[PDB]
Amino acid sequence: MNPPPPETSNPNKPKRQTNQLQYLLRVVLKTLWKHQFAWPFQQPVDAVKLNLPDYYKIIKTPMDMGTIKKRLENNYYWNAQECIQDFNTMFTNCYIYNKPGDDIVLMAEALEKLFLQKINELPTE
Ligand SMILES: O=c1[nH]c(-c2ccccc2F)cs1
Repeated sequence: MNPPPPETSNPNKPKRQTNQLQYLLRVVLKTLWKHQFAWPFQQPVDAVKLNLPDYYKIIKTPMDMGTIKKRLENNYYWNAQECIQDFNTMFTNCYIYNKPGDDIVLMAEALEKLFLQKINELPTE
């Protein structure tokens, strides 16, 4: 069974646009999205479709790149660090729900490396 997906808007949360957040969407997210290992992470985990009935018994703060993309598009974040935290949550969730060496973990490991390469240097404000 699936919980509601994470919010992509929140009217009482303040919005912001920064050069770094623009970069996270245009360069970081959009490039990672095209990687051959991106597909499992392009939408929230569907526990019914993927037959993972224990997924949300284990993962209590789900995150995916579809959600991140919508958050960036809606200027949901206050700063780049907040967005980076969502990417890190996504990767960590994968390591938590699975085990070292699993195919899905190998995919997350590769994406995390590419992610770190890309956020090593961000534009200046
Ligand atoms: O920890 C995660 N597993 C998956 C997944 C698992 C089985 C089949 C397809 C998937 F996207 C996405 S994230």
